[PDB]
Amino acid sequence: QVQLVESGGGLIKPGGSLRLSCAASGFTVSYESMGWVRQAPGKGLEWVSAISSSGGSTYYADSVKGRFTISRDNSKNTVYLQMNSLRAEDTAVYYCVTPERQCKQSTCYARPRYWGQGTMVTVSSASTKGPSVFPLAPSSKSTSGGTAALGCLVKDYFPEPVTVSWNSGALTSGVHTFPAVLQSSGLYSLSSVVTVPSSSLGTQTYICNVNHKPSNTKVDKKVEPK
Amino acid sequence: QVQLVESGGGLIKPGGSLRLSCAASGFTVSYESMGWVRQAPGKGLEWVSAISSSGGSTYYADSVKGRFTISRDNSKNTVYLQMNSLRAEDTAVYYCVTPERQCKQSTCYARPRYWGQGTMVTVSSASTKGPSVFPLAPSSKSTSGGTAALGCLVKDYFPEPVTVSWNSGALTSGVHTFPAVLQSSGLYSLSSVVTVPSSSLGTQTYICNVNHKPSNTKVDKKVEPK
Amino acid sequence: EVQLLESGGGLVQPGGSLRLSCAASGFRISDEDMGWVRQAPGKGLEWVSSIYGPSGSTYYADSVKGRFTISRDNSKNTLYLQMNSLRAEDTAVYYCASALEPLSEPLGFWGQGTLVTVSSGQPKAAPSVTLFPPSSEELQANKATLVCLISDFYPGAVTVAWKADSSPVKAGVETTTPSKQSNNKYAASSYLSLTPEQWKSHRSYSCQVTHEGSTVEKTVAPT
Amino acid sequence: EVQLLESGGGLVQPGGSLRLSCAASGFRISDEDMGWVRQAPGKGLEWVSSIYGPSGSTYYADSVKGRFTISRDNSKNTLYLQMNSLRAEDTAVYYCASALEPLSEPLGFWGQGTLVTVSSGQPKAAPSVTLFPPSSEELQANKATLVCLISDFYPGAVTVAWKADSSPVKAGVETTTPSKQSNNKYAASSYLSLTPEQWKSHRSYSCQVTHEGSTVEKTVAPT
Repeated sequence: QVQLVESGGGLIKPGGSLRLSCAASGFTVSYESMGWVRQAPGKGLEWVSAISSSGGSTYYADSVKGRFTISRDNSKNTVYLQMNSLRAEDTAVYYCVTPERQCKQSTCYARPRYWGQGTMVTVSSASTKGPSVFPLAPSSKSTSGGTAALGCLVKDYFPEPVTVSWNSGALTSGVHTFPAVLQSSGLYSLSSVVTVPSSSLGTQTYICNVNHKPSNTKVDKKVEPK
Repeated sequence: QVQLVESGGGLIKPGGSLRLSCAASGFTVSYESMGWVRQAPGKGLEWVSAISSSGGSTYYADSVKGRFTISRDNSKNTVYLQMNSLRAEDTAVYYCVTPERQCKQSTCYARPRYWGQGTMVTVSSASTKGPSVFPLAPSSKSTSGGTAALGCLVKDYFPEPVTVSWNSGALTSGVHTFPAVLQSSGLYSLSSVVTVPSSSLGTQTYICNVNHKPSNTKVDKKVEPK
Repeated sequence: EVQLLESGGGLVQPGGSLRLSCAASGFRISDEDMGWVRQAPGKGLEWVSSIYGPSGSTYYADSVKGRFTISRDNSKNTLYLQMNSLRAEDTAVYYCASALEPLSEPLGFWGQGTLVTVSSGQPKAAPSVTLFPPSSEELQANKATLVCLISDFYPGAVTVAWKADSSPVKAGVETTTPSKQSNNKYAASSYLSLTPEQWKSHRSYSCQVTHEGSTVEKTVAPT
Repeated sequence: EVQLLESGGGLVQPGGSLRLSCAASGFRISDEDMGWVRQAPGKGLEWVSSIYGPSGSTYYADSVKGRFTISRDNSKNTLYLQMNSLRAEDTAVYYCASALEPLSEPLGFWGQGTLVTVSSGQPKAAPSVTLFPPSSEELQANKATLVCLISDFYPGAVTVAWKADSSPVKAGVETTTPSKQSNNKYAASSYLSLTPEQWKSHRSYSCQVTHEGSTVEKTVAPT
């Protein structure tokens, strides 16, 4: 298990092109078969392409053929994955594993396995957009002890990041501003909850501060009971 | 075991191009992986290229990569093997076998196997040349019974065919004009022996008639004892 | 279609042991050279063990030889991976992987992948779950989103199930992968996109999250 | 380098049986799915049988099922093919073939291929061999060619070995594949290209042809 340096991910719109690569940094790789594995968010792993040691034999997955091209420059200890006409189905994290072959040999058993860090490829037709902030109101059930959780939903913004705070940073105890999710629209969305004493509910007023400077926009939005 | 029609062999000079193909004649092939096997004269079999069922994954042998290209039109039930920059190392008979995969399935076990007839690809830098006829003289040992075998060697002619006879077709009992051999010069060569009563040796005179009409040339050459 | 479903794995203190299972369906594990690969952030996918056909010859990474054991049970069609003397560096998501058969419909086949965690100072933790119905300001804006927020669970692995009334739901489900918190527990979100018609045409909606199999859930209704 | 050397095969009358052997070197026959393919003029290369890994599941062409048997002997590292109840259509050159491992140095591996002949009215036939030294007209023309002519042998399979004095020779050997004669026996030629220096610098040259292992040979010398 020896690491290769992986490069060439990033963001693009559908139909665009990106190139990934893995190279050896300061050493010479024992040339052998190489493959690329990707994992879409929330889904399992899948092989997208493989190339033989000499670089002459190439596999491609059916949802990938024609658009992708694997290659390698053994003089540079580098394998490439040229991706063209990218679609939203290609948004995933791509890895640089070496395949597991039918070995039958003491040379295929103890061959060095090479791995890449894993770069994110994002294919989105969206761009800069301010967020839509919705109040996640407290519930009908408020014990005069504590147990009062309110939040605010930050929907359909682009791109990362967004800074969330409560009452202009006054309130800080107990907030969980969750990581954002990418949805089928290409936009991001997250929410930020606090849990707060219920005796202050109705007397203390809570507003969450939701900055998206990529679009130069905040929202401070109340979370009052219905 | 079901036959495909194979086409596209023949002769060419080094650096040229030829295209082989196998198609289904009157039926639709259950699409699966396909490969090409060749056999150089006097040598064993070897795989030159393979292609997956969908046509997206292609193998190539190392002595073949870059110059050859396998492909398939499943709408036409046809697989192709485009061969470019042909060399003398490519002179062989090419077959259209289906590969034997790691099956693990009741579908890969009883899958229909497809075969091609086997076409000859000849890469020769030679062209029309008359033959050089050498006498294969009888031996020091002649029993007055029979046992006298003489012949004439037909060397370095191009191309096939050559017609051999003895004494202008007078002598016909016991002649074996062997099939021709292709050598590392690109030219053909064969020999034709008769075995003849030894009592006629020294009194009867034998000349073999060696026509190569492709070059418009015969030779009638004696086979006398030394 | 063939499938490889994984079971086993969990939380263990240094020195403990686990056994991962890989249920083979549609084929037998003996003719096919299976292997295990682990996934860790910044470590990519690294092969740790693989079995090579009937001869029983096995490959192990140098860091797991003498501790891990690959094995097949053909009477149960299962690939096993015994993991003894576990250390902190063994913490990763372990995937069941097969031989790669490159001329086939897909190339390789993968298991779902189960989390294996090895730590000492951190105990088990059940997740805190609160479910929010779509806000009135959002439903008045022509769209509806159910927000299920999960926090304070260890180890960092959960699976979320959404259910209209009682039938499981298919589409519009977006759940992030668990993320470490400040108290070194984990958090995760689960959103269910929804058009205002289906929200008002259903008696209830529920977000089932299970951590170590732990069905914790919440139910909301327009009423 | 791994190798697959074939033995067995020969001539048999309808109803007889044979066993072909495939000696595996550099690997074990169990992890690798081997098969047999037969070669006949106008019939190309057709797979007749193949064994699929430890499960012992086997494929047979419809024309050989119930007659042929594929088998592995791992204590001897040999792939066998028993061929019972042979018919005339079974006559072909049978090649030992392995699984195809397409990401490897070569793709597939082949045995040398032994001839299997099934006929009734034709008996065995040893070959007639006559060897001709280079003619004087040819040596005066700066080149030399030894001509070895083989005729009247059945079945149609021979292997020719050329020998300078006693050491086997490498280059300039051109031997045609056997061809059917008028009396339905077979004929073959073997030429040895030679520069006049080596012909006069050697005590003798010999052409060894073996049919059914049958060493028949001739020796010529410049003297």
